[PDB]
Amino acid sequence: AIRRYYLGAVELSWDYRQSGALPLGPSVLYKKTVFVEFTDQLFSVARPRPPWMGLLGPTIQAEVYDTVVVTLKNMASHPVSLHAVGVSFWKSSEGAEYEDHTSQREKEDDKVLPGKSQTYVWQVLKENGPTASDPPCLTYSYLSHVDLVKDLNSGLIGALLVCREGSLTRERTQNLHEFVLLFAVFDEGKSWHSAARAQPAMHTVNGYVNRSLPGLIGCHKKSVYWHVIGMGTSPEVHSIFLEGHTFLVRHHRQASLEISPLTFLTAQTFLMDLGQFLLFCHISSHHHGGMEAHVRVESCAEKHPKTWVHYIAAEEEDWDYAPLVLAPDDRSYKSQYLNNGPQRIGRKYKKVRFMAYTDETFKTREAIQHESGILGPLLYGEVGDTLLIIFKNQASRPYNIYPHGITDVRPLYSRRLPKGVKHLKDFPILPGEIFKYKWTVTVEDGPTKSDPRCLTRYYSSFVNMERDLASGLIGPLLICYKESDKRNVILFSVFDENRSWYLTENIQRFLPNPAGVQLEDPEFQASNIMHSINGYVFDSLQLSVCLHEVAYWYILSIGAQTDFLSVFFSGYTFKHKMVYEDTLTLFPFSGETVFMSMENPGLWILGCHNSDFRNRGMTALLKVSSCKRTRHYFIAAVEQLWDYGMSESVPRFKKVVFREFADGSFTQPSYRGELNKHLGLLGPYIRAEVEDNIMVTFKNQASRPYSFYSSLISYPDDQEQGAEPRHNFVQPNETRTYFWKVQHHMAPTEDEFDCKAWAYFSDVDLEKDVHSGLIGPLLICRANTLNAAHGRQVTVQEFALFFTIFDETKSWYFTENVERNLKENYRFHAINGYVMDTLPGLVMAQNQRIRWYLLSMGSNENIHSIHFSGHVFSVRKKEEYKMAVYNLYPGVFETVEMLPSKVGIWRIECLIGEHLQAGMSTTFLVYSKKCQTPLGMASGHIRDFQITASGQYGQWAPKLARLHYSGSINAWSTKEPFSWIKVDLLAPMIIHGIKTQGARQKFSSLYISQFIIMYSLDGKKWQTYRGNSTGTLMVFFGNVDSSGIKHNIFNPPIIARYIRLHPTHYSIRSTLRMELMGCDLNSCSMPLGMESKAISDAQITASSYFTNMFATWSPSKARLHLQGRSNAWRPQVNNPKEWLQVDFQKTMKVTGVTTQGVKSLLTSMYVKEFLISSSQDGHQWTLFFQNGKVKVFQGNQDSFTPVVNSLDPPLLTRYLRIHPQSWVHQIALRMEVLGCEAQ
Amino acid sequence: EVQLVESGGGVVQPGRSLRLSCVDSGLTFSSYGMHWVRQAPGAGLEWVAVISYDGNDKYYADSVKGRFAISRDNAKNTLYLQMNSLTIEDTAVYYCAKDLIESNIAEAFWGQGTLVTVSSKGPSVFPLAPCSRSTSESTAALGCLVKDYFPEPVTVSWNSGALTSGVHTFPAVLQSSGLYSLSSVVTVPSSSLGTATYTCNVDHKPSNTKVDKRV
Amino acid sequence: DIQMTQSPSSLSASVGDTVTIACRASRDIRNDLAWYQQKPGKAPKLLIYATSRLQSGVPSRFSGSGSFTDFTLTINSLQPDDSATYYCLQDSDYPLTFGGGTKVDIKGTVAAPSVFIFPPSDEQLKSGTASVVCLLNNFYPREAKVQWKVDNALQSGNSQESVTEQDSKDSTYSLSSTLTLSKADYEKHKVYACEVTHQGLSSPVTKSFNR
Ligand SMILES: *[C@@H]1O[C@H](CO)[C@@H](O[C@@H]2O[C@H](CO)[C@@H](O)[C@H](O)[C@H]2NC(C)=O)[C@H](O)[C@H]1NC(C)=O
Ligand SMILES: *[C@@H]1O[C@H](CO)[C@@H](O[C@@H]2O[C@H](CO)[C@@H](O)[C@H](O)[C@H]2NC(C)=O)[C@H](O)[C@H]1NC(C)=O
Repeated sequence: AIRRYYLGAVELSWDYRQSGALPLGPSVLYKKTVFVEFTDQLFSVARPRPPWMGLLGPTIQAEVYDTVVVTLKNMASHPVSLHAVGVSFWKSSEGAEYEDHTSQREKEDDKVLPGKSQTYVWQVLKENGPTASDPPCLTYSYLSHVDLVKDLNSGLIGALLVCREGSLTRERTQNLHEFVLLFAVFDEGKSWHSAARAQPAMHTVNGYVNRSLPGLIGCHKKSVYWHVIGMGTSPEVHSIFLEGHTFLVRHHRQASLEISPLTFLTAQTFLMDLGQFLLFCHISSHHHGGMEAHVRVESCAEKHPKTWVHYIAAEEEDWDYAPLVLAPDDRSYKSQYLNNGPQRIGRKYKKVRFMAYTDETFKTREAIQHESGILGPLLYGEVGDTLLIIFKNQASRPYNIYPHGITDVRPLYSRRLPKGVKHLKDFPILPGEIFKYKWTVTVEDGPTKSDPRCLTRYYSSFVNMERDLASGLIGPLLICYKESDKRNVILFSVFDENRSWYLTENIQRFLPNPAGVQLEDPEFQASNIMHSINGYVFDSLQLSVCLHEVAYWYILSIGAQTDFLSVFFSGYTFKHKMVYEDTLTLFPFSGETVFMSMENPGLWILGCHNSDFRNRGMTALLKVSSCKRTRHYFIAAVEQLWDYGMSESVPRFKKVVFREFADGSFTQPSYRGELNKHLGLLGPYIRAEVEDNIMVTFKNQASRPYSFYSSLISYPDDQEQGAEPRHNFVQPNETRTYFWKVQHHMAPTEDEFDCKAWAYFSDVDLEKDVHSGLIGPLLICRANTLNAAHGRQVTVQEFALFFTIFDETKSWYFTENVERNLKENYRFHAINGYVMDTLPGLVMAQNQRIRWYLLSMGSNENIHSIHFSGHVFSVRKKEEYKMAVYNLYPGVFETVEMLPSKVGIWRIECLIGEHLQAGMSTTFLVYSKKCQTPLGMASGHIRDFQITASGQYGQWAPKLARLHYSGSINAWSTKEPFSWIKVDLLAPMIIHGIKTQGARQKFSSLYISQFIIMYSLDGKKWQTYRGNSTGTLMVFFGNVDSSGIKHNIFNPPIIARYIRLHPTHYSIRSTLRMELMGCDLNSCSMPLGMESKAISDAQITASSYFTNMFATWSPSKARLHLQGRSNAWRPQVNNPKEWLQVDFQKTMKVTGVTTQGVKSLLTSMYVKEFLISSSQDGHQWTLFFQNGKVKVFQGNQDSFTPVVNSLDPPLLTRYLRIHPQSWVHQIALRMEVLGCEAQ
Repeated sequence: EVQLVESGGGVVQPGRSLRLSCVDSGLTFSSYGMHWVRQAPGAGLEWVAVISYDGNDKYYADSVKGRFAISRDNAKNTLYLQMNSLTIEDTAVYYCAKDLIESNIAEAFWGQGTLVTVSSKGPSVFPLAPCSRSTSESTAALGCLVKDYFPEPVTVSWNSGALTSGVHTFPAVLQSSGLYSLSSVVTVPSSSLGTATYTCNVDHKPSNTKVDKRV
Repeated sequence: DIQMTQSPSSLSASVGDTVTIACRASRDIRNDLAWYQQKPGKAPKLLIYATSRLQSGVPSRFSGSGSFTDFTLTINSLQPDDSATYYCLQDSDYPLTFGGGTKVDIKGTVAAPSVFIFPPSDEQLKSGTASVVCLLNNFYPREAKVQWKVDNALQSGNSQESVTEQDSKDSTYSLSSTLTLSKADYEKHKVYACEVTHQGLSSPVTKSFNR
């Protein structure tokens, strides 16, 4: 099914309200950009634009094994292009070139002359599409990336749909009809027209603002399959949520209301309700974010009660939120706010709260029990049950309650209330009145023949959140049977007292003379709101469990918190979704079933570990209490004073990161390379499986003492006679082994991925020292597949990557950057350590299963959707599945498996502006091993003076060291033991193999016994080949005799255009016989199976040939490097008209063609002038016409040396031929097939 | 490096032939380690020219000596000298040597050899005391007639009333045509000569000499 | 086509001198030629490496140089050890010719030759052979051929020359010449006389004795 689908891009002047650059007031006026498409080929006749279209994403639904073509027409002023996600293409629109400085390979991207189509021709196949067990239809997206500032001012995102067919058989007629949800961000400050500022940044959804956005529909209870996609490329965020229904998949019930600032989710919604649905934002100012929408109605189509009645009450309870005082200790500037001043009120705050109370005495305030306040009541009920809750408000100000998740509520007695209110939203509650709510659970509480053991739901009030959060109204809901008593679940309730009414009474209750605050200062409003964790801090919350009980762990949270929170319990690894992980972030409205086992106690000081909290002196201590030879591992730390650069960025930056070492003394670091590029400016890469401890004797040399934290310290109750804490703070020159035993339960099922990845950090200074650079990852596997001592496994290649923010203020080294011998300098962005598109080293096998460990930590602005461009990665959930949805999350780290069938350079995406503006591209390269060819020196393409060395002597040249050359001078003699010869490759191509031979002088068979290859890229960053494992230093064995030729391959290839070889071990004399063997990343210089003489002779055609009675000199007979009588090719006569046609059956770009002479009769032949043609239909003739005379190259030095007509520039069209003009004695040409089958 | 030791015999006798060889201890040789040469003072290297050059060829300009058949190959150097006809042509200070290739201690070790002469008829000694009139010639040339002594290891004894020193040396006199020249002449007073006759105490039982006294 | 000779063959001069020996080549050759030092009774051993780089540890007396066709061996310390045979030899395959050998001769003291007459022994008569040795005392130079006349006929070439060290006190050499002659000519003349002819003697003297 060929899809003729076209696209266009234009700019409009519209405000999306109907039906010199200064703000104007009501609805203002601006210019907004939108895509417009013409289905027909008239470009002038367009179907009318509906008032509900706006910026709604143009979908492109596709089918497997079907070709799709997309075009675009330029109606703007600047060139743009389209960028794809997860689709294999051929770089025609990638938009990010590299260090070539060559002619127009793909330099048409930012070049769009008026018009042009520039079709892409995508291809979907079995690997490109879903499988049977995969979801019925997945989703993609597309966005331009060639233009940075224009896209940040346009934000014109598109959507894609790719999956199998199914519209041919009997399918439900609910698919397509063009429904999709997107989000956008508006700004035009740096537009082409462009215009102190007074211009804020706002967002728009589906291209409609202020009520002009329809789309909210209700219909029958049909399983509609609609996905929601969204992305953010700008700083700051906004609250967005949905009310209608939760996201339910298959037979596992998930009630997740996952509506995040950024979301790429493939799921469906269930449209059970008939009516209106609402999206709300947590912003007080209604002018900002006014996307309220009314209802548009259309039709999509045409377990027993038992007595569980309990009493629920409400009463106030005053609590001192800081029972412990630590004011005298003024060690870390903490006591600046502890001294009375403009805004010091105190700690006694009174407000009516909600919690259970068994009895109904109500004479005075009695003191309830410790650790059981501030929490809400537990509620247990059944389907269709009756239950009465007594509700009361101490203050005259009305509070109200409204259940969540419960839809079946009918008016009492009468269907319509005669009063002036016809809904349950505003029902007055007298301070002491009695009122109940009729609830009835739906029928999907118990599925067919599978009554669930237990499930997770929870409710609260959803009527007066602008005020409910000021009063702390939360109620737990336990809903299931025996398969509890201890109820001390941690909660986040931040006290918003500015909205609380009792503050206005506190004003005179606490301050007799408020003349010094004026009550109009915003700083008191900002300070008044204090952060609390379940109402108890300063060593006041505890918990304790043990083994062999029928009970599960439960943890809940309510509140969006305006940011992200990171809380967890070190030491105990909870099971979240059958995956074992330590550090889980806190996202609002989430609830799961979990159980944690009590295995090891241990007291270590720690906090809530948030970026901005834990500063108040909160510990939240758990205190669970009770009811073969190993591999030496070392971690070091050193500072490298290395500024990143001066051109395209004295100031100097020293960074200290975790390393790996060999022994206690700082003599040998065991420096490695290739496969262990992971270090960079990151931590070390540790391979460990089981039973081997890490006796890391961490000790710094550096210049100042600091500390190291394993993040998995597993010790028994050591330090007896009192549980004193760990001092840590490793000073230089000390011995302290941090060593712990890996656990067997931290290894997944064999059918699952066998190796799991975690990380470690330093707990003392996350933002002072860890953000200075000391962050280190770790890796733990299971079983034993890394056999032998060093593990030549060649199954999976393993790297990892990390994101963070580096600032100069975080480092300690501000004032001494002078070597101690406007304000743009304040804004630095950390990308793996190095910037300016020059971080290579991610080399990987072309065709093999490869496992990756995504990792990312740090602040808020260091997590975002990142994936390798143009690939397909997925994770197996106990079955074969294929989904490419996995992004960066704090702490949540898992393993992914993928294999790229294609080759070439790719690019790391950047979906955040502040980092794409830094100039980040940590690209990677992949090779093909099949290449075997000398790459410039054995055949003498290189020039003379481009090779230089120390000293030169008459009648001695080392260049003669080419292959199969001997006789007199075949080396260069020098008394000094070692030597160095530098040859440049003129380009950074791939290097695979190295070969050598021995020479003969006098009566000796000279050679080189052993040597090592070393290389670099610019002569200032020297590094050698330290791959293949099997020992840190390996010695390369040389030849054993004069005629010894061998073949060897480097498993990690060498990436360099320069190379210097240092023969340390030499045979008597400084023998110099070097032969470089190489290739390019294309790998398109091999015969296409034509070596087989069994191939058909009718597959090769021509104009004419040697035709006579003895016509056996066929053109295909003249094959390169074949022994035989008269084995050459001669035309019918001495005419230039004869060509050498070949079987094409596809369009190809020429790379190189070789031609040889014939070895018969011993006569030299050579060719001076010739020509090369090109045709597509046998009519036209267009070639590489340059600078007057067509580019001509001269070859055929003798009758025997072959020459390859490597045609770098594109000689297009489906016909390449040659015509020999110059000739000696008689025409006799020998040829060979070259190239590949691709594109 | 590698030491060279000879394994064979050097005494020639017409009627039979033997085999000559030289063997190293470690085969750190190549396929071109073959040459032969001996001593010729103030002359060539055989007597006017070298035995062979050209690496592995027995030929210089004429008279191709292909008769020098080579047994075994590669890491061993050997060639047989025809003792049936060359005879005096095969008498010199032999060396087993080859130009080494590592050149780090000594480029060319050398053999030692020994004094070699042709096998003549039976020798003997028979001196007669020169008359007083002969001594009255104002000189006294006393030389013990040492010529082709058998066995080769022999010691010259001097007894004339005074033990001279430094005249009983071992000079490397060049070989004559089937004879080795050797003579020790020392000036002694006439009075000491007449005390007793000087007798060359060669280790030869059947030798007999009479004493003639003249006054 | 390499044909080289060696010049000179003998020399003697004063002290504190500095001379150079060279060999004429045929055409273009390399600097790597051979130089073995052989004193009278020592195995010829090389002292200069490749004639291009002086070997470490070798004394400063020997210093070789030269390339292409010319070669120069410079001496820096003079000793009477001048008795040493050199050989200009090239390392190559094509037909080459080396030097002739430079064996110097030792000078002595001018003295009147001492007459000596050793009568033939009776063992020569009783054994049927003829071995008459008539050694001359105080003779100079080494080019001194003992003359035997039969019927006023000269006999030249029949006497070999011996080359050895000059005696410190006697200044004589080891001369052992044995005239291989038939018994018929030996017994034809009853009395053989050994006459001494040099510049200081005019007429031979022949006197009889008892056999
Ligand atoms: C009614 O319409 C106009 C647009 O025609 C709204 O103006 C913008 O509304 C967005 C909504 O998020 C704000 O972010 C912008 O700041 C508004 N622009 C200006 C100049 O105020 C207008 O606010 C809408 N009215 C309400 C109450 O939202
Ligand atoms: C041992 O401790 C010292 C300081 O406590 C570390 O620093 C060394 O200090 C000495 C003192 O004179 C210097 O001589 C060394 O040069 C210093 N070392 C370095 C690397 O500069 C020292 O590093 C510690 N030893 C080890 C092995 O860590």
